[PDB]
Parts: sequence; structure tokens; C-alpha cells
Amino acid sequence: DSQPWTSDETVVAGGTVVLKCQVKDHEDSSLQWSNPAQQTLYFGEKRALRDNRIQLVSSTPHELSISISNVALADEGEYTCSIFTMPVRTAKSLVTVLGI
Amino acid sequence: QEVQTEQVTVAEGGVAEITCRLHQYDGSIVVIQNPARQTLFFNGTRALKDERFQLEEFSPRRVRIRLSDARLEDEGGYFCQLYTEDTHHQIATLTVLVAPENPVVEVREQAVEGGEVELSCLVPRSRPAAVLRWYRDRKELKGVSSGQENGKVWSVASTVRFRVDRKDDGGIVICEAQNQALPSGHSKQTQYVLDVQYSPTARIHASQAVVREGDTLVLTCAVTGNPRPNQIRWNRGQESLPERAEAVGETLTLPGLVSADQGTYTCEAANKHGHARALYVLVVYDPGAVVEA
Amino acid sequence: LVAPENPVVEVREQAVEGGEVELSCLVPRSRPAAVLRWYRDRKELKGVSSGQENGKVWSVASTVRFRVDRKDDGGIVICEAQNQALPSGHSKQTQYVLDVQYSPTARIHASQAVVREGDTLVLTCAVTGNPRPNQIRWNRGQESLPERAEAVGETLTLPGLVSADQGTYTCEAANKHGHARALYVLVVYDPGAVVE
Ligand SMILES: *[C@@H]1O[C@H](CO[C@@H]2O[C@@H](C)[C@@H](O)[C@@H](O)[C@@H]2O)[C@@H](O[C@@H]2O[C@H](CO)[C@@H](O)[C@H](O)[C@H]2NC(C)=O)[C@H](O)[C@H]1NC(C)=O
Repeated sequence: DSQPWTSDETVVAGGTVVLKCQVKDHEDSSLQWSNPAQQTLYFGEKRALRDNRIQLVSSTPHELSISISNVALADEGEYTCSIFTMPVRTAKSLVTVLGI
Repeated sequence: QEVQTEQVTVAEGGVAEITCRLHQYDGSIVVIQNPARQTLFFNGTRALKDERFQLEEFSPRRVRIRLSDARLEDEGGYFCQLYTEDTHHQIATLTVLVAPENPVVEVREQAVEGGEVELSCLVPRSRPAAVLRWYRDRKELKGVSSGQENGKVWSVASTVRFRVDRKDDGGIVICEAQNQALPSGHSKQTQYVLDVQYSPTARIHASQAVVREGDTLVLTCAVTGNPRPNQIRWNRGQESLPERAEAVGETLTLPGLVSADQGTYTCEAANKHGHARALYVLVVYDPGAVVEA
Repeated sequence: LVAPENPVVEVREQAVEGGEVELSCLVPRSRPAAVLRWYRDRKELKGVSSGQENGKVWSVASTVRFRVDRKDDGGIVICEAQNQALPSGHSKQTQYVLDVQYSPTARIHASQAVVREGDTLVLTCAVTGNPRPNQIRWNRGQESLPERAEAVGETLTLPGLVSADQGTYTCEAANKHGHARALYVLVVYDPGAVVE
């Protein structure tokens, strides 16, 4: 019920993917995105991993939305939305890249 | 991309500190993740609703967090991710230790004299596996040890056998156990007090060394035995005890002795391992004329 | 202190696809007791240790038992013995290479996609299996192979194909766990005959 849901996106290589993750009952925990390498991207509206393509699109208590510009084949895979309630509930998004 | 890994140990239930050396600090985001890659602290902010983790020092030199109430489910790589370009990891691998629990000594079957004793000793939780040594009256006994790993922890056992007479009863046997979670040359110990059964022995001691007519004598039967014997029977050969004799428990009370109350009296006691009998030759002295010495 | 030499890894019973394999890893001497870890290529496998102090030293030993299918054949397994008599992060590792058996399979490759009369055709019967099947048996129904056909091992050469060498040829091979057969249909086209 307070579990985040995200939908897989799919992008032509070189494009910008928009990853979106939202929560109905946030139980006063922050969301976060990690990349397929368990490496933190955005925790709330605070940027973590210093990459320039990766940019923030929304940070309201109920949604975390980021955009990875100029996508490349090495940006495919499972991005983990985490909400830091107890227990920590996760939601995965599978980026697929078109072109080569 | 660089990865450096220190090592870090706890005694179970204990408290561990994780220092994240940072060489020179610009100010960039610092994340810490449990081994499930779940972020404890994104920079200062707590981000796992588990309050055993507290944040101590965040100083241009290092970051330090503390896990209180360590469990075996808290081992693994603790990631310290410093987010600059490029990123730099510090992985502190936590190893949690169970110091051996108090040894438990049991005897297989009852120690009987002449027979043998089978003593065992079991640490049920050790990490690393323990070492069981046996000591008896400050010498070491040689055992037959062998463990088994029920998860991350070890139950070890060690079973010594030796021979016992009645001296050995009441005697102390020490099982001590030690491993790494305990200072070098320390140990937990457990002392088992032997219990050897033995066939009884009786012996009579008298109230007076010289018994004269019209005295009251009390004989006493000085039994030993394991089990101790619970009944004593008093006898005067094929003859009745003096009337007025009081055979009560472990004492015969002869009062108003008269020269016909002479004879050899016996006390007789037994347990499950044997019998015993002792024998007092009663002699009532008089002012009459005696054969010469 | 005593350091653990290289783990001795044995297998009790020959493994077999569909079934299970049980590995035993032995360190006859270590003081302290060596910590035995199983690793399957990258990941970590869970075993069950059980030692016995013979004096000052121990003979620790662990055992893991998982399922195997043909794909795991010749696969790679690692037993990793720690200790205190060993430097930090180091270990005495040892590799085992599975030996899973399975039912053979057969599949026929030709040397040539269209046959016209007079040609010569080599049929390769590409067989897998463990143990390798020792006999590739070529056959053509209840009938007989062409006169000059020579089955040399796992090929079947058919020289100078006349139009009466047609119909289905099968190679056959098997080992103790199973049997496979593959089937090829020879059409010997006359020259000047559209084939598509
Ligand atoms: C992220 O790292 C620290 C965050 O810690 C803050 O300071 C702690 C001491 C404590 O107060 C926490 O609750 C805070 O969130 C930031 O620290 C600044 O830099 C140092 C601390 O090492 C000290 O110079 C400053 O006073 C701190 N001031 C501010 C305004 O943060 C650091 O700047 C953060 N970096 C980013 C990129 O967010």
C-alpha cells in the first residue's frame, strides 16, 4: 500500500530516458534511485553520483523522477527505486536501449 | 575507480565502529550502505529506519558510524562511497565473533568404584570453533574432541574417560574452552564435581575406654558409603541384646551394665555395592579377682 | 600455528544430469580450525563443515550437494580454506571440474545443400554425450546403404550418387544414460531441375 511503483522505459540510444517512481503513503521516508551498479543517483532532491547527463525532474514527498540524457548502450538495465520505510521497499525499472 | 578494504571484528551482541578515512574533503556526498547495498546514511541524513546505527564523527578527517547489538546477520561488506568524479569506495568487511558459551559437563553413566567414568563437555556456540581442554587436580586430561557447524557457529564437544576409586569421589574436573573472541591465554571454565559410588565400611567407637558394672555405654557405628547407608542393624550373635538396650539408628545405648551384658556386639550396614560389619567386644570390669597380666 | 595446505576436493559418486553432485573438501591439518568456503565460479555456495581435533591439529572438512544438468559438465568449483596462520585476505584455494554425464544427442550436417546426380556427399553426425558414444551407426531403413558408401567414424561418405540412393539415412549413437538418433533425407536431383 505504501510500496513504490515504477514502469520500465525504453529509449533510442542517444536519447533521454525519464525514470519515474511514486509512492502513495510515503511514511515520511525519502526515495532514492540507484543505477544497475547499486550506485546511488539521487536521494530525494540531493544529487549523489556526479554524472552530468543524470538530472532531476521531480522531488516531491510522493515522487522521484530523474532523466539520463544522451543515453548509451552502457546505460541499460535495472534501476532500483527505494523508499526508506521499514522494511525498505524497492521497485525496479528495466531500461532498454534501441540502436547501437 | 579505486577500492580499499580494511577489516573489522566484533564479539556477537557487541558494538562496532566503522571509520571511513577521507583524505582531503571537498564536501561531496558521502553514502554508507549495509552489505545488502542499502544506504545507511546519505551524507548526514539517516536513511534506514534501524536505530542500532548511530553517527559519531563526520570530520574533515573521517566518518564514523556505530553498530550496536551486532548479530551474525550483520556481517558483510560495509560500503563507504565517496561521490566525486571519479567515485571512490571503502569496503569495511565486518566479521562477527561468538565467544564460546560456558562449557557443559555431563557424566554418561554413574561413576562406580573400580568401574569407569565417562565425562563429556560441550560448547554449543563458538565462532571460531573452540578448543576444549580437560584439567583434573591441575594436570590436563586428554580428550576426544570433534565439532559441527550449524550455520556460522560451531558446537564442539570433547569427552574424557578415566578410572575412579573411592578417593576420586568429591573430586573436581575442569573443562575449559577458548578461542579467538577471548583474549589470548584466557578462557571460560566449568568445574564438575565427581560422584563415585562405593561399597560401605563400618567401624565402632565406644563412649568409654573402661566400662564398669552399673555404667551406661553408648556404642556408635561409623559408617561410610556412597550411597550412604540408610539403615543400621545391631546384633549380639545368636543372642538377644540386653533388655533395656536401645538400638536406635547408629547407636546402641546400654545402660546399667551388668556382667551378663558382656559379649561381642556388631553393627552392620550395607548399600547397593557391598555390606559392612564391625564388632565390639564388650567387657564389664569389676572389683573381683582377675587372672594376672 | 598451522596453516591449511591446499584443500583436497573429492566427489563421492559420479554426478548425473537430473540428479545431484556431492563435493567433499578436506584440510587434514590446521591450527586453528580452517574455515572452508565453497565458491561456484562467482557466487558463494553453502556447505556443512565438521572437524575433529587429533591432538593439536584438526582435519576440517566440508560438503556441498547441489543439482547438475548437462550444462554443468566440466564446470568450475572452488574450495577456499581460511585460518589464522594465513595472511589477511589470502587463502589456499583449489579448483574442481565437474564431470556430469547425460544422454547423448545426435544431429546430422551435410557437406552440401543440394545434391545432383553423380555428386559425392559427406554426412557428419555431430554427437554429444557423456561418456562419448563409442559407435556411430549409420542406417537407411530396413534396407541397405549404397554399395560404395563408407562410414568412417562419424561421417558417411556417399560417392557417385545415382538417383536410387535416395530416401532417409539415419545415424545412431548412444551411451549408458540414453540414446539419440538423427535423420537425413537424401534427394538426388537430376541435372537440369529447378530446386528452390
Ligand atoms: C555533505 O556532507 C556534510 C553533511 O554533514 C553536515 O554536517 C554534519 C557535521 C552534520 O551537521 C550533518 O547533520 C550535516 O548534514 C556537509 O558538511 C559541511 O562541510 C563540513 C562538514 O564536514 C563543515 O565544513 C560545514 O559546516 C558543513 N556545512 C554544510 C552547510 O553542509 C557537506 O557540505 C555535504 N555536501 C554536499 C555536497 O551536500
